[PDB]
Parts: sequence; structure tokens; C-alpha cells
Amino acid sequence: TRGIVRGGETLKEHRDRLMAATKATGRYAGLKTLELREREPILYNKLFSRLRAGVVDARETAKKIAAEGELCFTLYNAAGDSLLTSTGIIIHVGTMGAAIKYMIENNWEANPGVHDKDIFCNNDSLIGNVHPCDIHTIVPIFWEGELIGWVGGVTHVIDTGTGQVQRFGYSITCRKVGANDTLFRDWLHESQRMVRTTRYWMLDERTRIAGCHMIRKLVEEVVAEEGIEAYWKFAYEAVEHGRLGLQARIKAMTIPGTYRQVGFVDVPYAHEDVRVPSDFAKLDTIMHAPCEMTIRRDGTWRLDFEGSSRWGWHTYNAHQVSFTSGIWVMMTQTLIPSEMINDGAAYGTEFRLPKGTWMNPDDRRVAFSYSWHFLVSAWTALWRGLSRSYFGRGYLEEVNAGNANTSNWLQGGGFNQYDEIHAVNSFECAANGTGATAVQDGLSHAAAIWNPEGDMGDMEIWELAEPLVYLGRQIKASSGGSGKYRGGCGFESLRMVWNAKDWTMFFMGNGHISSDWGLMGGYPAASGYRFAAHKTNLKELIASGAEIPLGGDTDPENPTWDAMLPDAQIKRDKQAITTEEMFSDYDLYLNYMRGGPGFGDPLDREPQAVADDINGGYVLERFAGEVYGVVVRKGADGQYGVDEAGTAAARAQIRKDRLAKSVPVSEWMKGEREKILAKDAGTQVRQMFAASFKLGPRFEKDFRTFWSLPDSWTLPEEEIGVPTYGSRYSMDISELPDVHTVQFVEE
Amino acid sequence: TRGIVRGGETLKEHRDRLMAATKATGRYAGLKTLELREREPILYNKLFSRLRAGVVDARETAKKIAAEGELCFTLYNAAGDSLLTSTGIIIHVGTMGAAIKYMIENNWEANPGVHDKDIFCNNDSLIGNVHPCDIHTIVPIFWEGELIGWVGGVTHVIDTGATGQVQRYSITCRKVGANDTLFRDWLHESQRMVRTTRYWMLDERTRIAGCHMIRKLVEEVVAEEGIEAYWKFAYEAVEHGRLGLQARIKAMTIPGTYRQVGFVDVPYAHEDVRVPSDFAKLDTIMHAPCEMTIRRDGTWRLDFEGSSRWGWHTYNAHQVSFTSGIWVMMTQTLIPSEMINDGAAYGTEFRLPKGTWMNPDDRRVAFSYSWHFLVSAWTALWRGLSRSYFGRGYLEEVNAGNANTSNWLQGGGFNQYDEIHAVNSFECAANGTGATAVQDGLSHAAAIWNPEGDMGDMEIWELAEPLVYLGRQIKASSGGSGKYRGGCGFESLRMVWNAKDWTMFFMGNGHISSDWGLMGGYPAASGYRFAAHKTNLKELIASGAEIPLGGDTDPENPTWDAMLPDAQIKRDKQAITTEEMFSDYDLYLNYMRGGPGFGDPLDREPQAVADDINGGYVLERFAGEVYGVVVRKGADGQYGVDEAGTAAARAQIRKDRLAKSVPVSEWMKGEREKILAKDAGTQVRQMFAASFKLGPRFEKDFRTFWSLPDSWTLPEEEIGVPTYGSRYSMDISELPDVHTVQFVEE
Ligand SMILES: [Mn+2]
Ligand SMILES: [Mn+2]
Repeated sequence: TRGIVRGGETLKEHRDRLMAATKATGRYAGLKTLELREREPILYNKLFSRLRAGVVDARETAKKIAAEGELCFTLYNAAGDSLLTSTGIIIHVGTMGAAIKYMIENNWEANPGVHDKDIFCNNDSLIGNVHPCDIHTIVPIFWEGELIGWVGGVTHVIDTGTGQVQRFGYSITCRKVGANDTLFRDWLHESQRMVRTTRYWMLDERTRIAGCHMIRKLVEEVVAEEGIEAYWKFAYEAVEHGRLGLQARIKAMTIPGTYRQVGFVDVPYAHEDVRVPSDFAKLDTIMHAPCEMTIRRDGTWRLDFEGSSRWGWHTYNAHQVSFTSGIWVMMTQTLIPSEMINDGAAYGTEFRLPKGTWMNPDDRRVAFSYSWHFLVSAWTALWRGLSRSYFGRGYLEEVNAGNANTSNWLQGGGFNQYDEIHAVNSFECAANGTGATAVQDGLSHAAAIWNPEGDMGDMEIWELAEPLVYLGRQIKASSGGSGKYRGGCGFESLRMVWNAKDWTMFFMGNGHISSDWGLMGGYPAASGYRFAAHKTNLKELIASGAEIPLGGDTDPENPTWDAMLPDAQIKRDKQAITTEEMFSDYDLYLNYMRGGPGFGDPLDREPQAVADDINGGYVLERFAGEVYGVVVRKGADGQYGVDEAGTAAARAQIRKDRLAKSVPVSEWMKGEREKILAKDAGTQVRQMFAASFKLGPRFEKDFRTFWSLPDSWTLPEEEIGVPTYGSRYSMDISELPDVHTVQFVEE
Repeated sequence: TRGIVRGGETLKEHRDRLMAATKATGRYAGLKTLELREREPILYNKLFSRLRAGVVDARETAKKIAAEGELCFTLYNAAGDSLLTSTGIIIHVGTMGAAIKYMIENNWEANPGVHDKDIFCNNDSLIGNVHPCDIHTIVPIFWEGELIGWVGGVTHVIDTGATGQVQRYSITCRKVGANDTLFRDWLHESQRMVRTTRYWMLDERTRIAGCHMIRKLVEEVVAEEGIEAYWKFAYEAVEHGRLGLQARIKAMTIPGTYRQVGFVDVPYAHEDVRVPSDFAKLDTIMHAPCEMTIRRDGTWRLDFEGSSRWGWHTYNAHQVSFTSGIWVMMTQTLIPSEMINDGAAYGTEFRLPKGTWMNPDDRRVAFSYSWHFLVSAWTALWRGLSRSYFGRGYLEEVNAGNANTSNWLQGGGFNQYDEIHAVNSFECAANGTGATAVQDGLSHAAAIWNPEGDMGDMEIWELAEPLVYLGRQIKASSGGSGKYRGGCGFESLRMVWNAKDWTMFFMGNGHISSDWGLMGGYPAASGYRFAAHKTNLKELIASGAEIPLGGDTDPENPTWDAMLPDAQIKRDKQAITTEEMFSDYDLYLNYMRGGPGFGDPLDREPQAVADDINGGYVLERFAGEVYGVVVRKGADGQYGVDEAGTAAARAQIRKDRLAKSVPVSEWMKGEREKILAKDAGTQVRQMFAASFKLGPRFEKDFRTFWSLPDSWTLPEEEIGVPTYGSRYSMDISELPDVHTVQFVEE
């Protein structure tokens, strides 16, 4: 046959046909009926069971090369659509799927060609990828000379290649790195210069190629026993199957209608401790991620991000592939926790990411090295939206106020206690607080949005990898969102530099803004802040038996460590993002993990839960009365107990104080409107709105209508007084010729 | 014959043999006799003259695929040694040759295999390259299924990427094509490294077109004159070059030891050097001492013991870059021939100590703008070679040295076409040259990496950049004073016009003049910065007020500043900056440096001093203070010489010199007190501290000359500045199963 796909179609003729049938019918590949599944139920169930089991075995067997992370493997059909994904974080199902769809639309079939036993590698920025260090290995599967699918394997390399602002600070575009199952030497020598340490990159490549070739054999054996006729139907029915599964889940758990929510997070690049080389990049900006969620009677739904802010000079921007592919690590935690999850769910979801926004920049200068900062801040709002549907329908067990900001990313560089390059960081922000439920408190220090199987790691293992020692590891008091049910609290650890040389560290996380919100009366989780101490003189303080900082920063409004370090240079502020800073032995670094949002009116919380929280270190005593209205009294055993009568009076008094200090929304609005007309707000607020308007006309109209603003009132970004480089002149990807990108999104 | 090289040897077996014969015999490839040259001279001269011409033809023909000068092509033998090189800048003969020898040593023959019609590409930093944007295309030449040589084509791509870099796009001899056809995944992947696609794509089409033309040339020559004759020429030609350099040294120079040194400043402690790493935020000085030894047999040695350590900046150099590009200056004085090839390398001994900025041996080091250190280190060699010319009697060949190729005008953003900016004006191609022992230096005439200096037309530059010329003027008092004055630089005043999202920065020497005067002459003027933001020039122009024009004639008594009362003027000695925002009607002074002078300025003929004042080469005030010449403004407003007054001023300055000078012994004792008290700037002590550790022989001489006790030490960690990288290295030896080539004693 002429084309290499089974049947004689080229890779592009094949996909274009399926995509045309998908558009005309609304069903993947125009499969109005799934004959294999309906006519042969057992064989269909067996095909998933064996293929799913073999894909997981590849992932776990290949994993056994350590000294799990983003490691994952996915089986695709000829058109680049996922059928099955292994255990692990599934944020790369779409990134690798896009890499296949890039080879399809750019005629890789003709050059460099797609042959059996070829090995392709990819991490391209313009195709779509979460992190530059996330390396894809893609292998085509052939049966009797014809192509029937692809295999994808991905890892997060931890030692690849300060204060990046533009993309031009590596890139692999579906490069053919091997043939005949043998890697090319020029690729091996070249890729080992893209890295500071060789061991991690080399083993990771072996792992990916291993798992891929296992899965390749796994398919060749399934097809041999059950026949190609059966497998060929399954490779397209399984996708249309996933779509029907998502539709059935929506109709069963949620409510049709329109849900509107928004999320924010800060980017404080004006601070002197953010040492970026470009002066046009030094300004305070805020991420704006509004979302209009539409759930329809037919079980389809739509996520429209009209009104979002523009991309900025920083590393927190994202890709439309990165945004849509990675949003399912969140969705599979509430709506579709299923091992059948595949691209079928994608074909049952509509995404609108306006071109030019931070989630769909369409500009080649954009950097995305730390996309998580924005992604986790934008996705959390969707928890709240869905929860409104769960709450109204009665499935309160599924309600969740949202995920915490996966923040304070402890990052360090230099030479460790073995006089060797640092490569492995602690990664304690895998265990943040979780949002509160409509039924119970949230889980403290339990999970991250991109991995619900939160693991905090052992202190004794991290101290074998980092030149740091734990002086404390403690639950972060009052970090969880207050509410009838408290959001999960984060936790903190105090690090002391120990046997480090040429050492540097920086902070990474939300500071001025709490990305998550409480739900239906609950409050947002605590926001971030920084603590670090240099020139502590701790060696002499330890030797002399003086007071030394231990534990966690219990009350940063009334700290106890600072006074213990009189000769120290202490940095204690809300600057939760910094650039590389010099550290040396006996200096201190507070690693503070965020908490989750709360649920419900705080003064509906059962008083004993407040007393249990104070005794447990989840809430500072101070706020027991101010926030929850609970009067607690310390007893003989040192434990706090509830004052039943005193609480009732406090709760009744707060209710009157609320009505007194509050104001009718009509009244407050006209006052806020005067400030809007006078353009009275910080530059970060005005820049956010000014940029959001230009990229979102529908958002500007609603804003003007809601505030009853006259057309005479305008908010041009160019008149705020901050740099605006990149707001009117762009570097589109359309400038690149011979490059055909695929659109997974309305814009 | 299994090995692909002619005869059956593999590439490594072949080179390994030739290199062992070179080490053993002191003659390239163990050629004690050149049979072809001696027994068939006409045929020998014919092969060279014809290959040289065919190579030049390929370079000039391919050049017509755009519209540069760094473009160049080189013909190599099977072992990766240069035979011939096209017209153009020859910095990349060694870099590309090193790429070939990398494929030889790392078994490219077995994987990915070296086949006919294959296309390779390379710019690797660890192999050694001048610039990250200088891209190599390497094609193997075959004859009857066997490899007989290589072709290398290079271009300087202007629109690549990568800020205030402090530590380290790498293409490691990648096979980017087969069957003379490029791979699609390579073409797509390359269009993401560049800002605009045009320049990258035409440059590759240019390199390949030239490589294939040279491949056809060899195939044609071999076919007509026979492969037997060519296979002899392909190695005799190298040894031939070695003998040629030996003859030139013995005919032009003098045996002995020459000692010289050069310096340049890295002022990274200034706030306008926005660097992301705080441990790279300090002031440092480059130290480039050179002990030059010419032996009686005609061999010579270049020992850079005592040089400073690599730093957190983009001015470090690879050993291959330092030795491959040094021949751009050697071909301007010692061996200016079109026959130049690697024979000159096998006739020269280089010692670049490991850890120094020229041989860092650390993977973190960056090399983006290594010219700043190279031009400052090479200028000292002119002076050494000149002492041999001057003693032997070839005063015409003397030259005090090359100016720092500084102020590198760099701009970014969007231009008057609302398109990405990629073409910057290249006025630092026309710096002042060093004065000779016979005549003044040439003003605004050349750079060290290109003697064919061209300034460009202002009208052409304004079609490329969003800038307009408000001035273009000879730089007064930039040339080094002396009996014969060093060449003066020039300066242009630029106004930003129709730019958007525009940024600019300065680049060059500031506190230090790298060049020195010779035998009584003085160094050229050092660098400084002038820029003006928020000028309000639009209204000053409209109202008819004074507007800055021309050049910054006297920065000690400027005229522009008073004209700009509302402007933010940056007028300091910070000649290196990171990108800074610029808007229309802002000003940027592009000041090109001059060259060093020769001889005692007091021995300069007075009428030359008067001509210099009249011509804007020397400011009036220095005619008496420096040259001791009294001038009077004549009727026509021109300056003339006062013979009698000049004779007195010269007689008085001679007494002043003896009165204000002191015996060197008396000065040394006082300067020795300061060394013991460690009374000096941190940039000075860090330089010496780093130099001592890398050069024990240099430290030994320092302590000896100053009679310092062993109790006196200068540890770098006690200076008070960051010392990151001094004690902990990421040596390249770590990288697994990567085999490097040492062209240097380290
Ligand atoms: Mn990753
Ligand atoms: Mn170059």
C-alpha cells in the first residue's frame, strides 16, 4: 500500500478523515455504533484489560532503574489519539499526542520518514510541553509492514539547563534520534551537553525506550492472539468509548447550567530580589484566569477563558496543549477517576483559550519553564464550579473547595556535602493542604494538584541528597482556609545550610495573592511569605548553648526566631519569588507549603473542632474567637476546651457585628465605581485589567456594563506608567514557514 | 579496504599514524622530503594555484545567496588538517578542523557513519568555536568509495538567540542530511533557534552550495591530474606551510625571549550590569601575560602562564578559539600569504594553562562575546614581534598594536518596518590601528579580526536600523600619543527613530586600555559611555533650539549635556551594560577606539602636531602638555607651529621629566609597601590571587621581583568578593565517553 497506515492512507489522509467524521457526527471517527464492544463484549473488555495491564507493567518494570515522578507511558492509535495510559501523572498524554499530530501534519512520513524500529525524541516548546526538561520518546508500532499506532514515554529530567524571561534561554522537535532500535551517536554526544549531570539523562532515555519497546511487543502479542481485525476496531472504539463515559458521568453527578469563577496569582517582579536582566520585565503583574463553565443537557460542557490576562515577561506562561493536556490530572481526581481515561474525554470537552493570553500566547519569545505557578492557580477555580453542581445535586461527598497553590518550590544550586554538583531537591511541595469538603475538613499536607498521591519524603533521605539539615518540620498553623470545615493546612520545614559550597537558593510561590478561594462561606487559604537568615552566627550560638531556632515559624506576626539571631541578616517579607541568592553554612531557609481553601461559614463550625485545632496546631488561638466565634479556656492538662455559653454569645455578637460593619452591595458598588473612574488602584491591578480588555472584548463589555462606566472612560495600558513591551508588537508562530501547528482549542 | 580512508585505514588509525610521525620527526606526517614539490614543481604549483582559485570561486559565488565577511570555506585532508582557505576571515579554520578531528576521535565512522553525500553541521562550544552563532557545515569528499578530505563552510548568523549571561544552543557534529538532502526534523528544529527565519535558511543554503562546489572542484582536479598526485599534495602542502613559517621567522625576526602583557576590565559590579547571579556581581580584570620565545631553528613558543581565571561572564575563550583565531593577526604582519594553512599551527607551540579564561576547562563557562578578551590579549603580540622587526631593521613591519574592537553597538526590538530587528550597524569594523616606527597609524581603518575595514554608508545603515545619524566624526585624542601618533577612532551620534519595544547596550573596554604604546608611545584612549533618555528633542527641534550634533569632541568639556536640560544623561566610564530601554529621540554615542602610538611624543615633528589639531585628531590643549609644541591660530583660523616657543617647551619638559620622575628603586620600595599592606582595589587583588593559583611560575616571579616574604600571602577568599568557581569546578572530564583533542600544552 502507498501510505504507511493500515489500509493505505498516509498518516495525514488517515487523520483528516477521522477528524472530518468527528466534526460531522459529534462522535469520534463517526462511530455511531461500537460494533466490537456491542457484538463482542468479552473480547472488548479483555482488550482493555490486557493492554492496560501491559502498559502498567511496562511503566513499573522500566521504572526499576533508580539510585515516581512524571514518568508515564501512553498507547496511541495511528491518528495520534490516546487509548490507554499507564500509572503516573497523565499531564503528558496530550503533549506527546500533539508531537505525533505534529509529525502527521508536517509530512514526517516523507521526510525524515516513519519506519519500524525508529526512535523519535521531542520536547518542543511550540508543539506544547509542560516543562522544557520533560523529554518525550515516541516509537511507531507496525504490523505486517503497516503502521497501527504509536507509543509515548516521558520523564522529568532533573539536571538539565537564572531569572529567565524570554524563551531563548533547549528544544527538540520530533527528532529522529535512532533507527533499527539503535540510537545515533551524534545524538548521544549532543544531548549530554544539554545537561549538567550525565547519569540522570542517560538512564532516563534507557527507561523510556525500554517501556516503549515493551509496549510495542505488548501490542504485537495482543494483535497476534486476538487478531488485527479486532484490535483495529478497538483502536478507535476505545476513544469514542471514553467520550461516552465522560458524558455519562456529567449527566449523573453534575447539573446543567452556567458556572462563572475566576482565579488570580501574583508575579512581583518589581522587587529588587528579582534580578531579571531585562528592565522592561521588572514590573508587578497579576495573573487573570476567569472561566465560564457551561454544562449542557446532552452531557457536553465548555470551558471558556474569555477575559484572561496577557502573557508576560516571565516563566509562568503556558501552552494551549500544556493547559488542556494537564487539566485532566485535576479532573480525574473528582469527575472521572477512571483507569480508562484517554483522549475520548478530550473529544467530550470544549476549550476556548483566547489567542494571546498567558495560556495561549502564540508568541515565540514566551517562556514557560515554571508553568505550574499559573496553572495550579487557574485550575483551582474549576473545583469550585463543579462543586456547585455536586452540592445542588446532593453528592456532597464529592464537593471540594479547591487545590492549594503547589508552592514554595525549594530550589538550590551548588556543591553538596559530597563535593559534587547538586541535582536532587527535596520536593516537599508534593504535600500541600487540600480544599475543604461539604462534609469534613480538608486533608493537611496531603497532596498536590498534579499528584493526589502526595508523599512528603523522609527527612533522612533528603539530607543524603541536599547539603541541608532539618531544624524543624511542623504543621503550618492557620494556613488552612477557615470555614465550617477547615481547609487542609500546609506544613513547613526549617533548613540550615550544612556542608554546602558555592551554594545558592531562591523562593518560588504565591505571595501577595491566595490563588484558591473558599466555597459557599469558606475563606481562602493563607498566602505565602519568605523567611531566610544569613550571617546567623549559629555555629557560635550552638556551641555556647544559646537559643537556637527550631521547629516551624508558628506565628510570623510574632516570630520567635528573629530575636535569637541578633547579628543575622534576616529577610522576612511577602516576596515569595526570588532569583538565585548566595547562601552559606549555618544560614536558614524556611520552606513553607501552602494550605487549602475552606468551606462554609466559619461560625457554623462545631466548637470542639476549633478547640481540637488549637491543641493540634492547626489554628492559632488568636483566631478562635475572631474567625469562628469560639471561646476556649486552657485547662489543667494544658488542652483547650470549649466554653459553651461564652461561644453562643460570641457567635450571636459576631452576627450583629457583621450586620453593623457591613454595607448594602449597592452602596459599596458606587464607592468602588468612583475609584474605577478615578483610576485609583495599583499599577498591577490596572495593567491586569488593561491587558485583559484588549484580549477579551466580551470581558471589557461586561466590566463596563456592570460598573455603568461611560465610553469616555478608557483604561489604556500604555498610560499606566509601567513597561508595556510586547503588548502591541508580537512574534507570531505564523511567521515560521513550513510549520503547521494543530489547533486543539477555540481562540 | 574496510576503513573508509584511502588505503583501508580508519579515520582514527589514519590520523593516529600521521600524528605519531609528526611527534617523532618534528615534521608534519614525517615528511622529511616533499617528493611532489621537488620532482614535479609545476604540477605542485598548479594544484595549489588551482585549488586556491576554485575555493575562492566557491566562496564568492555562494556569497550571492543573500544581501557579512566572516563567511569562509576551507579544504581539509582526511585527517582534518587545513590545506587551503577561501577569502574571508580565517578564525574558523581551526574550529572546523577541530570538529573534523572530533568525529575522527569519537568514532563517527561507525556511528552515525560518514558516507558520501552526507551533510554535517556543527557549532559546539566544547569542541571550541568563536561565537555560538557561527555555524559550520562539513561535507566529506570521496574518491572511488574512499574518503580523501573534508570541506568546511562557516557563516556568522545574525539572528540567533540567548541577556546578561553568566554561564553556559549546541550542535555537535550532527548529521543533518544524507544523499545531499537535509532532514526535515533538522530544518524544523533549526527554525526555533532563530528570531527571523530568512538569515538562517539562506546561510545554510550558502554553506552547502559552497561545500558542494569545492567537492566538485576536488573531484574535477583529481580526475584531470590524478589521485596519486593529489594524495601526495594533501599532506606535503601542510608540511610546506610549516617550512614557510619557519623561513619567515628566520628572515624577519630575532631569536630570544619577548615578554609582554595585556589587560581589560570586566566592570560587573555596576548596577547597569543587570546580571541574574549575585555571585557574578563583581569587578574583575583580565590578565593576559605572554612569554614569547623564538628559537634558532625557527620554531617559536607562545606561553600564557600567569593568565587570570575564567569568570562569570561571556568573555571567556576556548583553547581552539584562541589558537584558531590568533592567525587573523599573524596573517597581518608575519605570514600574510594566501598559502596559509595548518602548517603554521604545526610550526607554533601554544601553552594555555588549564583553568585560565583561554582554556577554562569547565562546562559552566560562557563564550558568547569572547572578542572582548581575545582582542585585548592579542594586541600585546604585535609589540613583541615589533621588537624583532625593529632590531633587525624592518621598521616598515613595526606596529604598536591593534585597538580594542570596542563599542559594539547592539540593539533589539522592532524597526521602522514594524518587523523584528536583526541587522546592526557594524562600525567597530573600522577602528584606529597602531602607529608604526615610520609613520602614524591609520584612523578608523580596520579591526583586528578584519584588516579590510569598511565603515558602511550611513544611508544604508538607516535602511536597516531604526536609528538616524546626528553625527559621524573623527574621535579627537583617541589615538595613542607618540613620535608617530596611533590611529584615531571615530564616533557617530545616533537618535532613535521609528523604533518600538527598543533596547540597546554598550560593549567594550572602559577603565582599561588593552593596547600599549611602543618604545615611548602611549596607549590609545580608553572607553566611556554617553546616552540620553527623555531628551525632549522633538520640541527642541521644532522650536529651533540647540540640538546635539556631530561628535563628543571633548567629554571633559562637553557641549551636548547643557542642551538637554530635561534629559536623563548617562555619562560615565561604564562601557559594558545590559539591555536598556530606549525610545524615539533618545541618544546613543557609538565611540570607536583608536590605536596605540609609537615613540616619544617629544620627538614628533611639530608640523604634524599642528596638522593633527587642524584635522581634529588631537585636542589643542594636549599639543603642549604632551608633544611640547606651541601653536598659534593663524589668519585663516588654522594652527601653525611656533618653532622657538616649541624648542623651549621641549627643553623645559625634559627638565620637568627629570624633576618629577624618581629612580625606579625608590619607586619600587614604595610600591612594595603597598603590596605588603595589600593596598589596592579588589579587582586588582582578585586578578593576582587568581593568577597565582593558576600560574605558580608567575607567582614565583612576582614574589621575587618584589622581594616578598613567604609569610605574605594573597588568598582570593580574604579579598572580600564572591569566589564562586575558584575552588569547585565542573571539569569536562566528567562527561562520559567523550574524547577531546589537545592542541595545546596545559
Ligand atoms: Mn515535568
Ligand atoms: Mn561570528
